[PDB]
This record gives sequence, C-alpha cells and structure tokens, in this order.
Amino acid sequence: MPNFFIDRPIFAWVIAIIIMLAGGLAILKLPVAQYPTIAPPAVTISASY
Amino acid sequence: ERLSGNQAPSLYAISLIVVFLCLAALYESWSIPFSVMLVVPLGVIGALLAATFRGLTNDVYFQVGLLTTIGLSAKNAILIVEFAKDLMDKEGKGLIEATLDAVRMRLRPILMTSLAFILGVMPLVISTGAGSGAQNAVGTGVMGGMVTATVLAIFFVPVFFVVVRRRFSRKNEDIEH
Amino acid sequence: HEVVKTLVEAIILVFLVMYLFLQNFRATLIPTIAVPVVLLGTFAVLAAFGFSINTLTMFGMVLAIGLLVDDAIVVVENVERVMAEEGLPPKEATRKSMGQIQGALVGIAMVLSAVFVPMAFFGGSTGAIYRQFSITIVSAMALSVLVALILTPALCATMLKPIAKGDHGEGKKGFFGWFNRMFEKSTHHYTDSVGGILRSTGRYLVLYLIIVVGMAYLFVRLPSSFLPDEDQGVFMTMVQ
Ligand SMILES: CCCCCCCCCCCCO[C@@H]1O[C@H](CO)[C@@H](O[C@H]2O[C@H](CO)[C@@H](O)[C@H](O)[C@H]2O)[C@H](O)[C@H]1O
Ligand SMILES: CCCCCCCCCCCCO[C@@H]1O[C@H](CO)[C@@H](O[C@H]2O[C@H](CO)[C@@H](O)[C@H](O)[C@H]2O)[C@H](O)[C@H]1O
Ligand SMILES: CCCCCCCCCCCCO[C@@H]1O[C@H](CO)[C@@H](O[C@H]2O[C@H](CO)[C@@H](O)[C@H](O)[C@H]2O)[C@H](O)[C@H]1O
Ligand SMILES: CCCCCCCCCCCC
Ligand SMILES: CCCCCCCCCC
Ligand SMILES: CCCCCCCCCC
Repeated sequence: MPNFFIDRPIFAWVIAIIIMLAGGLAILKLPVAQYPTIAPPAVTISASY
Repeated sequence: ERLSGNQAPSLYAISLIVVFLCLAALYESWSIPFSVMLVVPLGVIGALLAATFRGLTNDVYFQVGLLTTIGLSAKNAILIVEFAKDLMDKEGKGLIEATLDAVRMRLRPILMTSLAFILGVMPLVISTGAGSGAQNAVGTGVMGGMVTATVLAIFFVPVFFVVVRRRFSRKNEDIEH
Repeated sequence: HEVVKTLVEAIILVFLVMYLFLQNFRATLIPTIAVPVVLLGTFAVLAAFGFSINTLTMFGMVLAIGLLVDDAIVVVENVERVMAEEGLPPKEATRKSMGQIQGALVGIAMVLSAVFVPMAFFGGSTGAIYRQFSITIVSAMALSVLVALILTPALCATMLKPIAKGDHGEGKKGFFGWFNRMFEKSTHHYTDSVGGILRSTGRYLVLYLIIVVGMAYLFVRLPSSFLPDEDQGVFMTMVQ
C-alpha cells in the first residue's frame, strides 16, 4: 500500500480530502450535547384518591 | 417546507468535487479530470431541449434521467481519455496520434450503447396508459440527453483532452519512449 | 406492471441493437444476459436494505439498464476488437482485454457513485423519493461491476467466435457486409473529421461556450415541479 501511494501522491491526497470533507459535512449535521443519554429510563404511574 | 429548501446546489457542488477528486486519483493528475467534466453540459442541453420542446418540466423524473445521461457520457469520456493517455504513456504515441487512435477505437462501443439505450427508452417516451405521465417524463429527458451527449461528446472529448493536455503539461506532443 | 413491461421491451430492443453490431446470436446474448442478472440481483439488494418495489425503484431499474448494458458492451466489444487487432483466440483475447479495462470499470463505478450517492442525502419528505433512485442505481452499478468481472469474461471466453486478424466482416455477404462496410468508412470519416477539428480548436471552445450558455439559458426557463399528477382512473367530487 505504501509503495503504491509513494508513486501515486495525488491518489493519496484524494483519499485524505474525501475523508476530510465527509467530516466537514458530518460536523454540520451532528447534534450537540453535554452528554449522550446516560441516565436509565424511568416510567411513572400517578394516581389520586 | 419549511423546514427550508433548495439543497440542490450544495449537494451537486460536492458531487462535482468528489467526481473531480475520483478522476484525479484515476488519472494521477489534477488537470486531466477536466477533459471529462467538460462533457456534463453536452447531455444536459439535449435533456433541456427535449423537455422544453415537449412541454415537460424540471422534476424528480427529469433530474434522475439527467444524472443517468451525465453518468454515461462521463463513462464514455473517461474510457476515451484513458485510452489516449495510456497510448501516450505506455506506448510512445504523441498527443494527437493517440487522441485519434483512442477516439477511433471508442466510436463503436459508444454508438452501440447510445442507440441501445435510446431505443430502449422509446417505449417510455411513447407510453400511454397507467403511469404514462412518469414514463414520458423519464423517457424524453433521457432520449434528448443521450442524443446530444452522444453526437457532441464524440467530437468534443478529443478536443477537451488536447486543449487540456496542452494547457497543463511540459514535454510533450512528439512521439517518444 | 406497465414499467415492468417497458423493462422487458428495453431488453428486447437492446438485444436487437447488439445483434446489428455483433451480427451473431451468442455474442448478442452476452450483454443480454448481464442485464437481467444485475437487475434481479438489485431486487435482492433492495430487500436486504428494506426497500420496496415502487414507481421510483422500478424507474431506477430502467435507468440502470443504460449503465448495465454499457458495462457489458464495453467488455464484449473490447474483446471483439482485440481479436481483430491480433487474431488472438477468444479465451486469450478476453484475458488480455480484461487486464486492459478491468481497472477502469471499477474506477468508473466509483466516480459514478459520486454522482448518484449525494441525492440519497436530500432532507425531508423530498429526500425519501430521491433516495429510492440512489440506492437502486448505485447497487445496480456495483452488481454490474461484479458481473463484468465474473460472468461476462467467462461468457466472452466461451461463446465468442474467433476473429481473424484484420477481419471486420467487411467481406460478409448481405446486410451485415454492407453495414460492416458502411461502418468502417464512416469510422475513417469520423477520424478524419476529428483530425481537422484538432488542427483548429479555438473555434470549438466558442461553440462549447455557446452550448453552455444555451444550456444555462434553457435551464432557468424550464419550470420546476416535483412529481406529476397521474390519471389514476378515479376521482372525487365534493359537494358543500
Ligand atoms: C458531477 C456532475 C453532477 C451534475 C449534476 C447537475 C444536474 C442537476 C440539475 C437539476 C437539479 C434541480 O434543480 C433545482 O431543483 C430544486 C429542487 O430540488 C428547485 O427548487 C424548487 O423546487 C423544489 C420542489 O420541492 C423546492 O425544493 C425548491 O424550494 C423550489 O425552489 C429548483 O427550482 C431547481 O432549479
Ligand atoms: C429480467 C428482468 C427482471 C425484472 C423483473 C421485475 C419484476 C417486477 C415485479 C413487481 C410486481 C410483482 O408483485 C408481486 O408478484 C408476485 C408474483 O407475481 C406476488 O406473489 C404472489 O404470487 C405468486 C403466485 O402467482 C406466489 O408465488 C406468491 O406466494 C404470492 O405471494 C406478490 O404478492 C406481488 O407483490
Ligand atoms: C472514504 C475513502 C475515500 C476513497 C475513495 C476512492 C477514490 C476513487 C478511486 C478511483 C480510481 C480508479 O481505480 C483505480 O485507479 C488507479 C489510479 O491510477 C488505477 O491504477 C491503474 O494504473 C496504475 C499505474 O499508473 C497501476 O499500477 C494500477 O494497477 C492500475 O489499476 C486503476 O485503474 C484503479 O485501480
Ligand atoms: C505540492 C503538494 C500539492 C498537494 C496539494 C494538496 C491539496 C490539499 C488540499 C486540501 C483541501 C482540503
Ligand atoms: C480540492 C483541492 C485540490 C487542489 C489540488 C491542486 C493541485 C495543484 C498541484 C499542481
Ligand atoms: C477543483 C480544483 C482543481 C484544481 C486543479 C489544478 C490543476 C493544476 C495542475 C498543474
């Protein structure tokens, strides 16, 4: 693989660039939070007498 | 929408860029990809003519057929310049010499595909009955695009290439090894 | 069902064009087999990804035919060429041929996915429509490459007629002979022409730039819609 790309620097660049703009695009859509969901879910039953 | 709209330019811009990048890797060149990308207009013009002349509209069906038309004319252009480029590189053949030997070797396979596909979509363009609205829309775009792209590309591609080869090289244009 | 039918007609129409050029039953049969193999496989891929058979996937199939048949034509034709440019036997000719284009076919599928994938990414309701085409067409291209690397070469090496160095059926008696004779001369006419366009060139960028402004001109004029209204054989009347 290394020898392949040593003679094909442009092809090496293409992979790196495609990867980069895929990440740029990802950054626009990705949600933002402090944490992901970490609390366990709860269900509550409420009744009145 | 609303919710917002018009995402077309962004996604086709990036589409355009990725295509150029893939072509750069394919040819190990930053400039040669243009001798392929330049053919995009050649199929679009025909798709636009047929649609307009037929009272059709720019819709989903028109968009997808066009991509298909662009795809194929891209594919034809890529194989042409791939043949020209190799002859020069592998063999010694000089610019013109190879551009002409390539385009000549490429003419037949190109015509086989174009006419097979143009004839293929004829049923759609001719469609009447259930869903003929969609069928007509798909067929006439592709038929128009394929025709112009086919006739225009076989002449414009060899051009694109030599103009691009000359504008971005060093030596040279003479036979060699 | 109407789209399935044009799908079948398109395959028949393809077979007839193949025959016009290949002028032989078994050769025309090669690209004619590749098509239904790839298409049917595509249905399998759609199922594996939870897609359904719908107007959009069906039209993706139809458009795929152009891409599919082209992969096959490129493979078979190149062998037919090789064989007439060397007189290599069929089995040997495809081996040489495949080694020559095999890398391009794969490369091209990748550049192509770049033109179809992006629309899998439209947002909202819209997005689900375009996505049906993306996956159908991209999948088909993938399978098409596989088939071009597996079946087509095998089929070429066993079903293709040996061609003698220099033979172009130019000396066949009948329509083909006349067609074969017509195509060669026309080819030279083609090469000649191109030969002259290259001696000039500046005049053709002008032309290109005309075509491009023409293109842009027509584009901004062409109204835009989404999906057409279909006559679905029914309607309603509201009374208030
Ligand atoms: C690597 C080469 C790739 C080349 C690709 C180029 C070919 C594609 C060109 C046609 C694309 C569609 O063209 C453009 O589409 C959008 C919607 O998607 C239209 O936009 C209009 O219709 C849609 C319909 O719901 C709305 O989302 C949009 O808000 C509205 O303004 C534009 O009026 C039209 O001009
Ligand atoms: C070589 C070209 C390849 C492309 C061909 C593509 C064909 C597209 C077909 C789309 C519509 C078919 O729709 C589908 O048909 C089959 C049978 O015909 C039905 O299937 C039903 O019929 C058959 C018997 O007649 C039974 O084996 C099956 O158990 C039953 O469920 C499906 O319930 C229906 O949804
Ligand atoms: C998210 C990751 C991003 C990666 C995306 C991938 C980029 C797209 C690849 C397209 C290139 C086409 O496919 C590949 O291109 C290279 C580029 O010279 C070609 O390479 C070809 O020429 C060289 C010599 O110059 C040979 O050593 C090689 O065996 C041959 O295949 C091949 O025909 C093909 O293997
Ligand atoms: C002299 C080396 C030239 C290599 C060019 C690489 C271009 C990187 C572009 C980065 C785009 C995000
Ligand atoms: C996507 C940006 C790629 C730019 C490549 C430029 C290469 C120029 C070297 C001659
Ligand atoms: C998308 C921009 C690509 C720029 C390529 C420049 C080519 C320079 C070659 C010397």
